[PDB]
Amino acid sequence: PKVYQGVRVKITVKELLQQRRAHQAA
Amino acid sequence: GDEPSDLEELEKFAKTFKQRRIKLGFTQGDVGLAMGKLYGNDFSQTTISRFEALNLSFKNMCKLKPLLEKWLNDAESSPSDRKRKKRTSIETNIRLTLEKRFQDNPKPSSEEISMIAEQLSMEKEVVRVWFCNRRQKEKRINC
DNA sequence: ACCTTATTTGCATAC
DNA sequence: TGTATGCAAATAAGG
Repeated sequence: PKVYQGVRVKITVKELLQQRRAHQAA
Repeated sequence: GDEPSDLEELEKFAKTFKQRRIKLGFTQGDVGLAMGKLYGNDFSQTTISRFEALNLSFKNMCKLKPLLEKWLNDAESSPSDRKRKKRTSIETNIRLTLEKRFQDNPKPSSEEISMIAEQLSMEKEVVRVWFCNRRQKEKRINC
């Protein structure tokens, strides 16, 4: 199992934009 | 209280900033140096990349955009118109010694951190934070 | 002061 | 060569 060792940005603007696009098309 | 319009403003500005950066002949690394020399807001190529790809948080992106837009408007307007610590490099030999200390005891006292920093010719604060981050990593990878 | 949890941020390097 | 990204140093915010 390859586990990510370091810290990550948990929620990006990219994901938020995809998620708005998921909710609008709803 | 989320605002859809703010996300659009960031998406648009990201796309137009990249467009206009390129048209001005600036690499991502160039933007980051220009903002240091000119404004004191030194920033890495990494951070410009993340900003243009929208791979920062909403709060971090919102805080950077005005600093980026200011740079861009000046660079395009030429008609006669304190600082973060450098990221300390920890070489593999030093990391391996610290790792061994961590496996011995993952929470050295303040006196023990002092001994370590002296042993390894490092600043007490860097060794202190190394152990803090290493304890956090241990929680992250064994979640 | 100095830990915690949380997040920004840049080396170093792979494409 | 520039760009994207894994690992993590540095910082933010609370106790």
